[PDB]
Amino acid sequence: GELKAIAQELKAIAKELKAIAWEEKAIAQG
Amino acid sequence: GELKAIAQELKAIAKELKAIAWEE
Amino acid sequence: GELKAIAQELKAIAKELKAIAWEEKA
Amino acid sequence: GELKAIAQELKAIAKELKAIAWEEKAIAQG
Amino acid sequence: GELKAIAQELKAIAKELKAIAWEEKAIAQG
Amino acid sequence: GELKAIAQELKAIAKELKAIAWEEKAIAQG
Repeated sequence: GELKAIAQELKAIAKELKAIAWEEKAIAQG
Repeated sequence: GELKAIAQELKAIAKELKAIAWEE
Repeated sequence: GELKAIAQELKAIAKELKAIAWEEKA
Repeated sequence: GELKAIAQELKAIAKELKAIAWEEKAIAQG
Repeated sequence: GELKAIAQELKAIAKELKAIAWEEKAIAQG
Repeated sequence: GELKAIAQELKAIAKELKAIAWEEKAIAQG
């Protein structure tokens, strides 16, 4: 169903945001 | 239906965040 | 309907993220 | 009720992303 | 209800994006 | 239920945005 599809996209979005934070952390260090 | 439309916009959102994560 | 309104705001959000992603960096 | 409240928060989110885009544009142009 | 919980998380999300816009502004002006 | 799952992913998204705001702050300050 579509509510499950929505939850799955939000999970993917959280994962991408986590990756963005991790990359920014490297920039902040350097 | 609108729930499908919502899921499709979230997919577009994930795609652009994936580009942001990747770049630079 | 409010579901349509939600879909329309998410479309606007995708569009702003597309602009953010694809603005050429200095 | 709550679906309207959700729509209103998404509008606020779009507005903040527009501000982010505007400031990144300024970073790019400095 | 969970719809209220969703609205409350979107409010938190808007608040974090406002913080991000302010920090991009600091980068632009810094 | 899936509405709860959606709320939980939005909570994760708020947390990652908080991390991004922190890292942008770190970039702004060197």
